Amino acid sequence: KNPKSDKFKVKRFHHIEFWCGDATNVARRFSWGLGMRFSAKSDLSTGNMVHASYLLTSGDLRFLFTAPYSPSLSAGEIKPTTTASIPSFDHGSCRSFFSSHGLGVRAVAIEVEDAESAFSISVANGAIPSSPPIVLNEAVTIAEVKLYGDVVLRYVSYKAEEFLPGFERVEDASSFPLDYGIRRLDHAVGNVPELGPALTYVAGFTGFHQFAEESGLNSAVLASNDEMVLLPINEPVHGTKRKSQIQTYLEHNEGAGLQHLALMSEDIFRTLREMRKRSSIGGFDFMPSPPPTYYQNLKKRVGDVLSDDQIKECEELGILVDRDDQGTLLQIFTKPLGDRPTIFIEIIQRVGCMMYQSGGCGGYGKGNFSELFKSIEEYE
Amino acid sequence: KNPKSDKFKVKRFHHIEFWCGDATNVARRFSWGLGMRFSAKSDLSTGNMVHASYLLTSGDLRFLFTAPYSPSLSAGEIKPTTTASIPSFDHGSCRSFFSSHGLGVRAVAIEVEDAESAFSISVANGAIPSSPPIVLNEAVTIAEVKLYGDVVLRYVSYKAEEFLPGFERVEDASSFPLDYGIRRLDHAVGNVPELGPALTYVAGFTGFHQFAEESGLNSAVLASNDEMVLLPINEPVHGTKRKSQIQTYLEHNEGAGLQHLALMSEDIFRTLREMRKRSSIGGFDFMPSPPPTYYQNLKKRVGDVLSDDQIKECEELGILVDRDDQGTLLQIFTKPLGDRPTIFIEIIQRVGCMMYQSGGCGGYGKGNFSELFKSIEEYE
Ligand SMILES: Cc1cccc(C)c1-n1c(=O)c2cc(C(=O)C3=C(O)CCCC3=O)ccc2n(C)c1=O
Ligand SMILES: Cc1cccc(C)c1-n1c(=O)c2cc(C(=O)C3=C(O)CCCC3=O)ccc2n(C)c1=O
Ligand SMILES: [Co+2]
Ligand SMILES: [Co+2]
Repeated sequence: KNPKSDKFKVKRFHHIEFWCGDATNVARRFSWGLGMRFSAKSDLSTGNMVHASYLLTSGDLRFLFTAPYSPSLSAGEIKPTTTASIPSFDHGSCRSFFSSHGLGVRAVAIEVEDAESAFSISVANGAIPSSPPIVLNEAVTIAEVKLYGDVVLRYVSYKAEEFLPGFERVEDASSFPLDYGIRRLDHAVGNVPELGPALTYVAGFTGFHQFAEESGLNSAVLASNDEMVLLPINEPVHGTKRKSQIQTYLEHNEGAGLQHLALMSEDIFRTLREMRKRSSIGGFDFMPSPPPTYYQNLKKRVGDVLSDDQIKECEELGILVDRDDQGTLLQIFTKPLGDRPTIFIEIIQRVGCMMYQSGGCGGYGKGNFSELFKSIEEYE
Repeated sequence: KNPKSDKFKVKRFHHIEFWCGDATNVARRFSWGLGMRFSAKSDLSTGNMVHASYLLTSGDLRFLFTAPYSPSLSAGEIKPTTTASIPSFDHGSCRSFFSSHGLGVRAVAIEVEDAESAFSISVANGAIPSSPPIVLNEAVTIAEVKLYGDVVLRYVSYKAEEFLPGFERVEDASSFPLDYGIRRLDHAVGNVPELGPALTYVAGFTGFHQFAEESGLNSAVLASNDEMVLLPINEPVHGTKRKSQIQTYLEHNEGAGLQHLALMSEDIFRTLREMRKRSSIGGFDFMPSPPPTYYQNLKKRVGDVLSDDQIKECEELGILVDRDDQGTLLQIFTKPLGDRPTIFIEIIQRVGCMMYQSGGCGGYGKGNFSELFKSIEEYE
């Protein structure tokens, strides 16, 4: 059941912004590791004396990396005269965020019809304001409300139907056309100490509905009207055999924040071949693969969806498979993206639910908790 | 003339430590960009609850990348019970350094016969102490004094004749044997507001001597007895046509600090081929190449050292050539390593001065200031 109760018109995920100590090194590492092209910049070379921001793209996926310059460079500016291209940016906020949490996601940005209306309606319905609507070059409006922890939900609306005003398209020489098949953000997942209050807050100001659904967590998924914006949230379950990875997250992150980004691939086998080639030469590492029994047991579970060759290729790449009543999910998880055992990435591809493909087809892999534990003891 | 006035026995450069916001992403970027292998680690997986430190090596070159964890992880520790593998590390110091300067070099480490003696003699001769000698596992002694700005000169001495106690050798699977030919640190260069006082201070506590020698700078080089540890220092020259790059450094760095690391290659043509292949896929960019007139004029200057083919290969890779009375220098400079126009890297190879090769053979490229300006107007 989908009551379609969005309190304002939401379109799709627009971008994810990481707050960094050095945006250049994180952006270059991510570009190589994920196969994303350098698409736009806002920095000293574009007149921005406040922050360095670099945009990577792969298909419709947009990753922004931002770091502060010395405040001395902009000490004469005031907000009316700022050279920042993202007017919500604040040196103190960014340094405090990075000191507290390490490298991680500051903003989950969604495109809406009217960011000023979305902001007003959100705050009227309980959202804690973070940055009020600001119109950039009479062309784009951006506004921010608190989502959880120090993560904001950023509203972006466009008059037209680039990236942001003040960003420039990087030079072709500096823009190598990397592409490992990643195409869009499927979902963005938060970790909180208490699920109930978090859900009530976010669903309260968005009108997002709950998407139709002992391993250390309880979870729920909030979804927009067409279920294309998907925001799962996890809480820990205490007193378990193995320590909850949600609680480890909260400890090392200094509280709530974004846990993982799930990136849809048009060909998860190519994406994983390309990412695994680069794991030890600057890219990303993946979690340890499941035992071979897990892949033996895939025949009974998804033998009607994947061939034996396609199953065998899942086995060499360490890909996980889950299935609901509507579709099938291929997924795999990276090791944490930086120093702390906090944020990681999920690569996914969904099969089924053809109408375009409806959102969340195949679920989120919750069935892989039981299948992994089963396969663990089976191969033992 | 070399008075050989070292006040304690100095051997060679040992390592360079970068202070980072996220050590993982900087280390992975540098590994791919420079062709250095992951060699050792000290982090949560080795019991270090204080800092994450990753060591990259290429030949004898050692780059260490360190970032702080949340202080909450080690809140119960005191210095006698610390899990830090580098006992000089301090969360506040590291966050303050990175907030002030951005990504950059905290420590220039040299190996000495006795780090405790070097520390005592240095401080007796004017060195400002930074971290007193500490013996690690009865095997290694480390001590630190201020060099310039917030950069320290780190003394390391070994009883035996790994890396540091508490570091572990990374797994083979995570240790890809990258190698683009870089073999050791040739020199490490500081930028200061006033050269005179800086030289007097450092030469005062080390006994290092001045090495035998309008473009925006004055410089001088301090050298150990065998001239294998080389520490040039630059000051700006104000009121020039083009703004001094030393003054730009000081402004964006918030004062004095390390300007560049010069890395000796055993084959600069292979190193630059490999680095330039990777510039736009996560590696390092190089400064704009000199005009073709510069390479036309190489025939008259170094036609007795480099063939026409070897000169032509300098031209395609953008390599610079200078010559003193003793040897010839091939060199090239990267663009800044991170967000700020501060630290960069020089790749060099020296030809001549065979005895082993004596230190500083061919100089530091000061002749390339005049040759570049000459070539600029010539090709105009
Ligand atoms: C990757 C890893 C590292 C260390 C410990 C553990 C438990 C894991 N880990 C996961 O985090 C994980 C996450 C999801 C997942 O994506 C997800 C959602 O997107 C929203 C609903 C809740 C949920 O589970 C699915 C399966 C998972 N599995 C199977 C897994 O093992
Ligand atoms: C790389 C760059 C970017 C923007 C502006 C400029 C001036 C430069 N730049 C250099 O920084 C540069 C540095 C050295 C050098 O290594 C060096 C030493 O190691 C110690 C003695 C002083 C000295 O000059 C030599 C030649 C150089 N040249 C030729 C050059 O153009
Ligand atoms: Co997921
Ligand atoms: Co140099």
